[PDB]
Amino acid sequence: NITNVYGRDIRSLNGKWNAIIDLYDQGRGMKVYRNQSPKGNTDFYEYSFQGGLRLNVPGDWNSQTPELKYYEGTVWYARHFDAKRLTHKRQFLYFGAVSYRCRVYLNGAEIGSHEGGFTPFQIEVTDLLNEGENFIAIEVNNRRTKDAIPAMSFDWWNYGGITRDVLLVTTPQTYLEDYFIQLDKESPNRMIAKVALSDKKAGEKITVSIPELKTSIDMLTDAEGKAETVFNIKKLERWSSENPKLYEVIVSSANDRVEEQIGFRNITVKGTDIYLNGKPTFMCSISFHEEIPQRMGRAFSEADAAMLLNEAKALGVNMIRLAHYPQNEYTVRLAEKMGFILWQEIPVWQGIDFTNNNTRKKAQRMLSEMIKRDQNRCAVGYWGIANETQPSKARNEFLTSLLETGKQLDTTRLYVAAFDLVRFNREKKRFVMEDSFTSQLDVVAVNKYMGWYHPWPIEPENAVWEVIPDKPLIISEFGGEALYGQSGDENVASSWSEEYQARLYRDNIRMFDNIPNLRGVSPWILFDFRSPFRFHPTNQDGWNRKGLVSDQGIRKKAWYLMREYYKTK
Amino acid sequence: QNITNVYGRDIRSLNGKWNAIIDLYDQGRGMKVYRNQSPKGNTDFYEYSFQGGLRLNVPGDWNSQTPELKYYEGTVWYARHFDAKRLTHKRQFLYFGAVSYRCRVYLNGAEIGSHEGGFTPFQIEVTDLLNEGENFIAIEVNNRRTKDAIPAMSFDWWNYGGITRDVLLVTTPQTYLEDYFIQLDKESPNRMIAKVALSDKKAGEKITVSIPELKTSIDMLTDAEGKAETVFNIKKLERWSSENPKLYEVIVSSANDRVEEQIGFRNITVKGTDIYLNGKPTFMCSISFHEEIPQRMGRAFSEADAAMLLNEAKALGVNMIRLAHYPQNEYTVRLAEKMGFILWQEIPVWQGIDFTNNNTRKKAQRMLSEMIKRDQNRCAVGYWGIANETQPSKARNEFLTSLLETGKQLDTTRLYVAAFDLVRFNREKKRFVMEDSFTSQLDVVAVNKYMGWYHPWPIEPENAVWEVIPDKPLIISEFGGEALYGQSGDENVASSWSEEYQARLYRDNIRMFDNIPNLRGVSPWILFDFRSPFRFHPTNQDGWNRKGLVSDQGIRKKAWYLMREYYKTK
Amino acid sequence: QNITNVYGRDIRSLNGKWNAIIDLYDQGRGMKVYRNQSPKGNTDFYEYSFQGGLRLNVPGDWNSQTPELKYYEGTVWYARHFDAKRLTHKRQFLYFGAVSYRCRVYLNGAEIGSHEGGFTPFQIEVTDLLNEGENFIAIEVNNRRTKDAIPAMSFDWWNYGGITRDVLLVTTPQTYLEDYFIQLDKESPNRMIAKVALSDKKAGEKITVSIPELKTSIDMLTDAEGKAETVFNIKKLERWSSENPKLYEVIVSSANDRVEEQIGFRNITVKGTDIYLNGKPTFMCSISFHEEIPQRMGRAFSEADAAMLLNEAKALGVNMIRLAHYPQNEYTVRLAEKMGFILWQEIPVWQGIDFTNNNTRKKAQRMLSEMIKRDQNRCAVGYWGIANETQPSKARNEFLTSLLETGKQLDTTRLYVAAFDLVRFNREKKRFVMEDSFTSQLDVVAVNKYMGWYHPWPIEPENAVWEVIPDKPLIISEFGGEALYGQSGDENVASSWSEEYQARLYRDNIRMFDNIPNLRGVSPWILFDFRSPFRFHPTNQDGWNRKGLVSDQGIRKKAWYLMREYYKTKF
Repeated sequence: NITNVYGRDIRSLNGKWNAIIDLYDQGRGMKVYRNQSPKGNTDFYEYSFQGGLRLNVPGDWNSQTPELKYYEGTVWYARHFDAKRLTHKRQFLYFGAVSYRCRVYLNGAEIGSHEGGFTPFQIEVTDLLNEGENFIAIEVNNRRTKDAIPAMSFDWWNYGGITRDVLLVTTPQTYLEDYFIQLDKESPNRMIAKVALSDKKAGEKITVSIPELKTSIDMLTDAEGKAETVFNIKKLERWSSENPKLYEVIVSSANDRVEEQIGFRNITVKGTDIYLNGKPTFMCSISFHEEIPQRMGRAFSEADAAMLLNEAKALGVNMIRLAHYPQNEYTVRLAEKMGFILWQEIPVWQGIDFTNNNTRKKAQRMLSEMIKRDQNRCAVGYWGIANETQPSKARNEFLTSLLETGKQLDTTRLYVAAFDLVRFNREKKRFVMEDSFTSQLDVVAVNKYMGWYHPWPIEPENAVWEVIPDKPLIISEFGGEALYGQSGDENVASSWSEEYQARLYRDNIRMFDNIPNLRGVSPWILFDFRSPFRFHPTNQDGWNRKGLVSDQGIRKKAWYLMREYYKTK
Repeated sequence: QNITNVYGRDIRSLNGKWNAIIDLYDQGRGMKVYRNQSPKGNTDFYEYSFQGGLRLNVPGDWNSQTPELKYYEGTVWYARHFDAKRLTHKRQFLYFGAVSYRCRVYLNGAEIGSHEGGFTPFQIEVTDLLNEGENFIAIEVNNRRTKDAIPAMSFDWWNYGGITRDVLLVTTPQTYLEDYFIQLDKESPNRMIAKVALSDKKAGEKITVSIPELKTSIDMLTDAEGKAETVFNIKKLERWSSENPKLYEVIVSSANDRVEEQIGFRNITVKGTDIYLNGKPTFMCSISFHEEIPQRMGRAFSEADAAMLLNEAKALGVNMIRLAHYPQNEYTVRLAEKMGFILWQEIPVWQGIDFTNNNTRKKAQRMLSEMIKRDQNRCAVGYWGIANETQPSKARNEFLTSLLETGKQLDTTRLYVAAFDLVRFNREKKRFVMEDSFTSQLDVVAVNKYMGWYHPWPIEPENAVWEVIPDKPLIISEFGGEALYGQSGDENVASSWSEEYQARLYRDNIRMFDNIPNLRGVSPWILFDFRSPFRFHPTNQDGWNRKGLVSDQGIRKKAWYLMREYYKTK
Repeated sequence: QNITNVYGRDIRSLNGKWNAIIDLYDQGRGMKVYRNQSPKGNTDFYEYSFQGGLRLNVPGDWNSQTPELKYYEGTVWYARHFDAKRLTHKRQFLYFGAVSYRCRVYLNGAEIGSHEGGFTPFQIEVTDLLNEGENFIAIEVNNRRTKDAIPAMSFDWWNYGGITRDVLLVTTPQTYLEDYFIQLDKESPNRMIAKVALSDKKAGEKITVSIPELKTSIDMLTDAEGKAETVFNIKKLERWSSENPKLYEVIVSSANDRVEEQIGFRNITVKGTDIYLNGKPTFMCSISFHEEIPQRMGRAFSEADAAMLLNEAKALGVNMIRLAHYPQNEYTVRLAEKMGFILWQEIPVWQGIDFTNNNTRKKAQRMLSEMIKRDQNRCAVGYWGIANETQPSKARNEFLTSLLETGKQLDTTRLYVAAFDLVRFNREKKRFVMEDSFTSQLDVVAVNKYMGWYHPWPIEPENAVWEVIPDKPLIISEFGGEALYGQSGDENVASSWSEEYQARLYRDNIRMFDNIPNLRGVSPWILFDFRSPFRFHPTNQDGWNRKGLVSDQGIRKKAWYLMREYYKTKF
């Protein structure tokens, strides 16, 4: 899979695609991908890709027409386009994300497939493009199954469709495939530069430039085409939230050449303190889903990133948890430019089947797609392997096999997981937790909703945690629900009132001091978002109302409290 | 198990606007939303409510009520309050004409019943479970397609979910008339079977059947199983016929119970390759329609719906109605009886079904039994259908054979049929023939062929001769082709979706029908355009199988008049 | 003006899916979308097309076809292609059964006609205007409410716009029978009338009316105006009635033209406080319904629609149907005639419109003639109604009387009626009463009164005694109250919207009908729930006037049965 796809020679295939809603999964059996028209006087075809529904690409389909809102199943996307077959350079179809599973058909024939709706994938078509007009037809499916990631239930909407850019990539016949150019784990001056080619020949040479620095390394490929060196770097200005430093890095070779803006930093841990570069940093975070609430559909563009991140800005955060799945690159790249530390996880959690090994491979596969795509993102200071799980036999293996997979790819960043297992034993009047697996981590994250799902069992001021005192602690989810505009009694949870929410936030803030290892907090969540089991007809109406901003973009009373808390660090 | 003639009992309707929650990821059951919990403390809260939100009409599909529900598959929760009086003396039941496709019924916070299969009724006794005054009922209605269901993952009609027919409160005395079967013995123009059964199993209770119009009253007594049975003879009896549809006031009575019903009487028989209605050989001028009202894109459920569907069939001139691929509601059926239509009712078994699944054989057997038992006193029915087209196989033929065994143990007065798409043209005999030995155990053999449409004409229509099961009566139960109403196109081009092509196609099949010696009925597929999720052509189909002789808007196509004229010569 | 019996001519449907453009700002005419200009080359570009997007079904209202159109008021452009042969011998017309409310028609690039009023037909001859083969027709359809229209700014039903009835191309020979009127004379049970006209204002030409079943045939010839006419005796005549609705085959021949039609024959007469039908004094067990299919939220237009509406009325036990406040479509009327419903049909004038606008009087008159013209031969139409409830004044009395004159010139076989809501309880007399001199001019007086709904009971029902117009026959043309099917409530609480309250209402009103000496007809408002934009109650109404005996979903309410049992006691 080709890294830094946006530095390459790309033609976008976004726009209006013809579509067929295929509820009974009959289109394949009818070979709709051939796009047949009646030839004679006796033949006919009960479908067509002209003059009917057209869906916007990129996007979810659910927000595009009200009939599609709850649609699960197969939708056929199709499109004509123009290619030119090339003597010299090769060509690939590239997909940012297709939710959830798909089959790609170019000119009447299956050419590839993929599963997992948040990670990119590509198919080569150098020897497949007809010259001039081509016909591309994709069957996108989002049916929930017990063996998927995520599985049958999850607290967000099952958006289907081609949810990110469709790109035609052109590369020279022997191109730079992957590279990994980042600053060493614990040391601030030692630089790694792993690079790989497309062809596998020894003796080809690879060179890494940084012209702002006065640095330029050469290396020779091995038989597998890969090159790996480690070297010293000089007047190096490390990326931070304060100044988001990104240099212009250049990789070149025989006949390929990529430019990427890349930054460098050390993030590590000893004891219960998290060190960005030199200084120990407190993580003043926020999460949000990949979703623009005002149009009730997936976020997919540069403009969408501006809106989501420019609100995280005004709230004054230094970190961002990208919810529960890898989000798109416009968001990730724009957060790196602006200064947010990033945490990015795969949608693994208790609802996954830890029995099934095919799902363990899917998990390891998705983790790798995540780590690979964003391996050069100094903003990403965390990799998440799971949200709330419970300690079991298959669980501990499953997750350890995920750190196994991940660590074989990148040990610069940290491996966190979230837990919902803080409990209140009465005898000691404090909040404990006992889970053996927590040792294998770097940071530990707790999801707890004090004064929402968990009624305060003692005064906040006095409520103290003894949860895993050895490693640092991030509260990755807390908060509660409120409908913007709804007033009510600040002592009544079910009022769904900005008053009660703001008081839930007051009580929680006063609880944070009562634990010594908190090195960050993150409210769930920045914006109200769509979830299919938020059934309350007048309070929820399909929305998880825990956001600090309502589905209409307007800040709740709790938001201004969190602004003030973050201003003081 | 099931109370016959429900609309002759002490009934109150629970129809109306029920409160509704769409439950896409099926979380409602675990949250126990059927408990109807309201917050009462300062730390309480529930993420559901059955007040202030979506309300769905009952009865009806949900698909046509809101555009978000048009393609909705999954669970929808229906709920409402109702008042009831806990009657010291009597018994009270809940009765569902149909809930599609599967459901769990909860009353006052407690599960009390379930059902699978979306076209047949079922009931739950609630005598001991009702509060006095306000009661609350929640129903988990689900329509997810599964491999083991009937139908299964794919079928040529829309997957309408909901409480599609009446919800009834039935009051009966503590010992009530549970069931009765009163029809002419077959063949026999004036012998009357009368099987009757009480609810308690008690010996020697009196039971009376009267037909005051025929000055007949007949007394009997229960056997240990509370069942009674008598044959008797009857004179000056008019027999129900498609020509004049006579029906009789019939009264069943016990010590405490009594129920009235309009029942007619007839004999339908086969001899060789002919079908005999009340002695006279008769040719079945037939049509089908789905249980659907095309102008609103929803299921049909009322007396008014019945009239609209059935008066369009009367206007065509037909004497028979094939009720699609499933039993339809009691309104449509009893209005057809009143208006003199012969009825064919089948269960949605076809090739798609999983025949290697014993529970699926049992599910088919229970559906065919619910169908037969509900309509056993409807003299208008002369054909129990057991399957649409199915390919031979050991697993299939044991299956279908077990459908015949199940029916005959309930009913022998009506004909049994199944439909077959195994008609083939070999160039050798220059004929149309069919290789299937299951046909031996059918009374009538139905065939679905679409010449000039799915299967284009190899030989000229006037030269198309048929050698299909030539020792039995043969009915073409499906044929036709598609047309968008109003669209003019070239008479010769099938893909034109023109009315003019569909007329010519119907012209040609009229020819073919004269070359078919054992042919004793035809039946266009279909009366109205209907909804189907794999008819994708954006501009000619848009979700419609345009094979109707009438448009989705209810305008008659060119081909409709040809069939009216074919049907006047009969 | 309008060719009689369009459905018995040489006709050709133009129904089916047309392409549409929603013209919110009425910028369509300014850019001449009716020319269907496609771009020529690099310079040309056009901001409109008539293929590729939205298609509206014809016939129908646009409101029920897409939710974006439910409330839409403005111009919608309908257009389509169609083929045609130019026949020099024969002539050809476009016939619109109804376009609501107003429209301009645009053949092949230029306007060719217009019409105003959305419940009655019109037509345009096109003979010398058709191309050969491809013809293009665009229709600018508009439903903006106005102060000077009939109806005007407010009315108690949905403002359905669009091409709501059939659209036909009709062929007739160059000279044809443009019109005929053939009905028994008023009062007399065996003498028939037989008027005919022709396109050519030509003397001498001969017409031959004849009805095979009664072995009776008559010849006649035209005056200089083309209009023949005679009266004649006819024998063994079976007359049309509710119990036995005899229609007859009627053939009429000219030189080059011949038309058949089912027509029956009956006598409708008022003598005293009594309505007489074929001499028989008869009580009108009536009901009304709008031209609407509730489950679909749309106008009716087809035979299927008609059968659903009329089989629900037959089930209830009625001999009469009041077709609500406007003339309805020819399918409904004609099938009602075949089933045996006496029909009352009226125009939508009532207190709302501007009686001081002589121009609006002209519209009212042109609309009453169109209604009377189209359905001249419908022996089941027993009543023309000129107005729903209106209140006395100089301009009103003038406005109404002129309509009575307009009509009585065109027809005197049927009763004329109007509705009134002026019945007050006089506390002194303890009686229900009305004074209104204009009533004397009517054959029958209709009253709208909602005792126990709009007007709470001032006296116990069995003591409600009417002395309303003691000398004319009285018909209570509207009464009733609202209920939401399924909703339980206190039978004493009218805001409960409960079937229980609406049944009590109906029992109480039934009881009052025993106390009205000149009562010769009752007629519930209404059969089905129907749409109206000021029935606002969010959970009781939701845009439904809930006064139907049958819900918007087609299920009978508890009141439906009391009226059934009431009608069985009137036979």
